Amino acid sequence: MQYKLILNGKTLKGETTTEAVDAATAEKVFKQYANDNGVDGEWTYDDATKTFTVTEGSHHHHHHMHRDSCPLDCKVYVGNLGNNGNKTELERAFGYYGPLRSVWVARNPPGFAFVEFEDPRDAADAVRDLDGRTLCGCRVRVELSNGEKR
Repeated sequence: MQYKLILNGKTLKGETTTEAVDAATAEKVFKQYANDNGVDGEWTYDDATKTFTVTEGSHHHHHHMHRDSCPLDCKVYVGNLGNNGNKTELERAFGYYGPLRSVWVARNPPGFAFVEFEDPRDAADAVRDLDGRTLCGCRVRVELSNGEKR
C-alpha cells in the first residue's frame, strides 16, 4: 500500500490506491480514475511514500489560483463609494454573486468597505462585473476574494 490516490472531490472523499512499475503509469491512470469521478483537485503528489492527493475542496471551501498563488486577494474590498457608501447596498450587490459571511464599511474614508465571501471565483466575477464601473451612485473601485499568501 503506497501509490495512494486520496480522493477529496465533489463526487468522492476516501482514496483508492494501486501499485505500478514507476509511480507515473500510476499517475497517468489515477488521473483517469479521478477524471471519471469528476476531479482534478490540487493534483498533489508525494515521492517519499509515492502517495497522491486530489483535494478539489481547494476550489470551493479553501482556495487557490494559477496567476500568483492567492485566490485573488485577501478578502472582499470596496472603495470610491463617496456619495453613498453603506453596508446594505453592498450586502445585496454582492448578495447576487454569492452569500456574505461578513460585511463592514467606513463613513470616513467617504465610501470604503470590506466583506467576506468564502468562494474565490464568484468573487473574481464581482471583480469582472462590479469593479471598473459605478455602484449605487459613485465612480467605484472593487477587489475580491478571501486570501491567502501575501
